[PDB]
Amino acid sequence: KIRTLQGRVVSDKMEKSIVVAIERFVKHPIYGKFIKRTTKLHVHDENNECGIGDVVEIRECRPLSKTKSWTLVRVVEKAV
Amino acid sequence: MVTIRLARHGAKKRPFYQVVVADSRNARNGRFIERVGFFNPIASEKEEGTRLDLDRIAHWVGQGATISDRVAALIKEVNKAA
Amino acid sequence: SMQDPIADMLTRIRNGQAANKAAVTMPSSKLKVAIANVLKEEGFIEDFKVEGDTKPELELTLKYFQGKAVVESIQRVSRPGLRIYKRKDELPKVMAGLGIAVVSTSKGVMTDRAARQAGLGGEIICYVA
Amino acid sequence: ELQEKLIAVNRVSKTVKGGRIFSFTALTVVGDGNGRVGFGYGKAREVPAAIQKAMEKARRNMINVALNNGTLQHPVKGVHTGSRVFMQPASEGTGIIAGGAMRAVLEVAGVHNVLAKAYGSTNPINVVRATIDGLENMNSPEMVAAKRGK
Amino acid sequence: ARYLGPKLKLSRREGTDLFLKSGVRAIDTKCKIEQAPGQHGARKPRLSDYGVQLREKQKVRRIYGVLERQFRNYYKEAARLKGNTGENLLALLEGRLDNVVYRMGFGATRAEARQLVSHKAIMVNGRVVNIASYQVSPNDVVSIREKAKKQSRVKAALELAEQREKPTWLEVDAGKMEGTFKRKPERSDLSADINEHLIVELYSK
Amino acid sequence: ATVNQLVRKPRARKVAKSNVPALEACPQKRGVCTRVYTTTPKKPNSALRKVCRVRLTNGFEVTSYIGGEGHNLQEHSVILIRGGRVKDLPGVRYHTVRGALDCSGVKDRKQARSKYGVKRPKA
RNA sequence: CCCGCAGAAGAAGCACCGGCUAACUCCGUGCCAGCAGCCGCGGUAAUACGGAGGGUGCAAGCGUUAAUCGGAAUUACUGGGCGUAAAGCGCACGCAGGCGGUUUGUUAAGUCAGAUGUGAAAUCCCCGGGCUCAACCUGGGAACUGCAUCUGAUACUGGCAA
RNA sequence: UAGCUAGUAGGUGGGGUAACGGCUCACCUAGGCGACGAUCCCUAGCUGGUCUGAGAGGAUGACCAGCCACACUGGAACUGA
Ligand SMILES: [Mg+2]
Ligand SMILES: [Mg+2]
Ligand SMILES: [Mg+2]
Ligand SMILES: [Mg+2]
Ligand SMILES: [Mg+2]
Ligand SMILES: [Mg+2]
Ligand SMILES: [Mg+2]
Ligand SMILES: [Mg+2]
Ligand SMILES: [Mg+2]
Ligand SMILES: [Mg+2]
Ligand SMILES: [Mg+2]
Ligand SMILES: [Mg+2]
Ligand SMILES: [Mg+2]
Ligand SMILES: [Mg+2]
Ligand SMILES: [Mg+2]
Ligand SMILES: [Mg+2]
Ligand SMILES: [Mg+2]
Ligand SMILES: [Mg+2]
Ligand SMILES: [Mg+2]
Repeated sequence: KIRTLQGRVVSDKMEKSIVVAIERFVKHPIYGKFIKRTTKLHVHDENNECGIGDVVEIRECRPLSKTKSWTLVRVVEKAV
Repeated sequence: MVTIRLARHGAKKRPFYQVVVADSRNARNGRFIERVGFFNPIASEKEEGTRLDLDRIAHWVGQGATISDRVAALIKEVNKAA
Repeated sequence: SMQDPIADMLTRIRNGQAANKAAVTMPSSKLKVAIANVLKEEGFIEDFKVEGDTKPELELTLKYFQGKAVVESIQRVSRPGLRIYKRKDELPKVMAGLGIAVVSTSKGVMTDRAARQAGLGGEIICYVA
Repeated sequence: ELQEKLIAVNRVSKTVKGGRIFSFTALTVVGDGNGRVGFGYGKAREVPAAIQKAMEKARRNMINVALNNGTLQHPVKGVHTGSRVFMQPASEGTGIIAGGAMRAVLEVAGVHNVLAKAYGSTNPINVVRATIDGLENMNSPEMVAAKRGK
Repeated sequence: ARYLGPKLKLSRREGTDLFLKSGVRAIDTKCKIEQAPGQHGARKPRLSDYGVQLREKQKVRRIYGVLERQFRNYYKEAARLKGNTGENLLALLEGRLDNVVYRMGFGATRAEARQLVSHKAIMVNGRVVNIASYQVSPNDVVSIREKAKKQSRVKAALELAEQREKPTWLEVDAGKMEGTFKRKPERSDLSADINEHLIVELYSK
Repeated sequence: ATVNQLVRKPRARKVAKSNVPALEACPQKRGVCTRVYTTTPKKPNSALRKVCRVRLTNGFEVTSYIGGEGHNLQEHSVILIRGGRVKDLPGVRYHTVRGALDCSGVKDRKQARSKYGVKRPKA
């Protein structure tokens, strides 16, 4: 592939309007402590299947909707 | 059309040109793509004064680019090989 | 509340030392051990010992040179609140070279003298001179 | 190679039935030029008496510090009362740059090329003192091996 | 630019001879050096560390006839140039043409030797250099221009030039009135009575 | 203290009020003399200090000191003023540039003439 | 840029000198006039006011004002504090958040390694070269301590499992 | 300033653009954003860099170069690569 992320779902409840979280860890550029900088992404999944709390793999595509430039590639786990 | 020309980074009454490839419509001493030589018109008999990366130049020229009256002149003066 | 064991080591030492105390004990752990090693190997203590199976138990023998203790200063450097990670070119060298810095790399818990040689970096656990 | 120099001379007041009775205080530092340095204080109703009464105190009261040629081996911190001092090896170019008053002890001491700064109060009597104990605590660029090796 | 005032007044305050009347006589007197740079000149200045630090550099400055601006820059340079700031200072200070002119004995005083430069009557490796601070360097060769060669001043000049210690890093002639800067003067040449690390300290805080 | 703490609320650098609202950092400003006073100074001192209130080109109305010995300065005089308090006259935070606009230079000054705007007397 | 010509001829001023801070005397004045960055000078011997002579510092600039950083470890990440000096919420419970004993497996996000691309030129710096020097101009390096992809390493942290 | 949001968030089809696209429309879903700071208020061109500082930092964005934006103020398109 050309790059790809994962992250838990967080919201399935909309006609392919799936949203995915992506927690990271980063050095605070001033006080060293590592802290959690989350990223939410509006990703397309056809035939709605990824479920709230599913981990999922994601790739970056052309603009689907205003807001959507990512599609899913796979799934990973369920029933959290 | 992209062109090779003399950008002039001299100094009042002591000019010293940076010869350069660029978008012909850009300012003389402005946005360029790469430097491909220099031409010191004071240079003097001493030594250096017209270093010129012929390899890239005539690759841009083939690539499509074109050349100043005063640049091509430095080339049929630099001779080319010896 | 016992949220940083390594500090408790560094300090059970530091204290027990300043209390010219020969021995010292504490609950153990792979991580404690790997350090006790470097402390022995680099020779800031005589030798360690873990006595038990259910509830393991590090035991450290403190060195004393002249009247003084051998460990002039043992200080945490990374910690839960604020963690540290230097690369290789940026690893610290304590007392200009004298004494040393414990550092955990992907290839085990070594000194800065070591990691520098190993050519890699890690989390600088603590300083000791 | 006697080498000595006073750092700060000051006046003080005692106050009695009859008024204020003043006096002076010198603070001095003597060093041999190859380690070995001490400071002396000493106070007296008049200045020359006190600056001299001081010089002596220093001749006794004299520590010695493990140099490393012209410089310190590693960096060191010193801290007496309100003064927190810090000085550093410095692969000499010139060096000897420091807070005149701890430049005093540093040159007689024989260090030839260090950088220092004094934090907290620059109260002379406590810097020249914080630095001494500083150099003092410093240790054997070799006989850490003494400690270890073993 | 150039100081321009009474010359001895300086030597008196700086406490030492600065060779500003460099000419004929020696070991002053015929002046009054020391005990009165002014109306209270006698009085002893129990002076501070800042005082002494100030006067040393001031001394070195009154010596080569240089003003604060240039001098401050000389320091700035020395500091940059590798190896001991205080020395390079002196090096730079000596590489001065006007100085290398006087040193080779073409001029009684450093001043005279300088006026010489200013008056296009001097020539590094051939061509005329009429600016005092021209940096002279190894192998360079300075020579009085034929035009005004063996003229009043420069005779006497090259004369009592041998009365002086006579340098080392250079090689006079006196016939062809030319001289060759063999090497950048070592620390050990010159000085003793000048204490760099003071004028270093001065410009160091 | 804590790294969390500092992370949540970073350290902030005390920003510095001026001591001389000669508005926007200005080397000096022009103004017109509202009053030409002379009040007396504070505690230790005792005198009759010459001052003036000036409406400034920029709206501010402020009292400024008139340096020197003596001055023809009156209501409607057009003056220039620079930073410089006068600790003695509390609430006086500016000085009047003697020798500017309509402000005379001190008469007969020989020393320090550039302050107290006086021209080199004919040698 | 070069040559001749005349005559030293056309070319020195500004701040300061009580302490911090290099530089001291007299006279005038007398809590007045006035000085003053901070401390503080002025009521009869004022090195602090004003003039003078002297001196110190700069010098075609010199001082004053304004302005940023510095020293200020005086917002302390590097690098600080809270009993009596500024500072522990009157007390407790507790959501979020932060942190979390110990063992094995797995994960490889943090973390570490390497490779590659990228990080415009100028600037800064190092060695040079060109203008009488210098400023200035300029060849070439170095540096851009960053970012991204891939591949690795798994001690430590995070996830997962028991 | 603690809630903000109806083309709003998404889907389906037509239209549309040099092009992907709520870009537009019609219908369907009831979504979307937010205490890791939305919304609202205030200030502001950004950068290379500049000055300072041992550094870390602090301050700054003239002159040179790069990007953006504006051309009396608000609005609109036409021509044309
Ligand atoms: Mg005692
Ligand atoms: Mg000049
Ligand atoms: Mg003095
Ligand atoms: Mg005055
Ligand atoms: Mg009197
Ligand atoms: Mg600071
Ligand atoms: Mg404090
Ligand atoms: Mg209190
Ligand atoms: Mg309480
Ligand atoms: Mg643990
Ligand atoms: Mg660059
Ligand atoms: Mg040159
Ligand atoms: Mg784990
Ligand atoms: Mg459609
Ligand atoms: Mg604006
Ligand atoms: Mg600092
Ligand atoms: Mg312009
Ligand atoms: Mg319009
Ligand atoms: Mg069209």
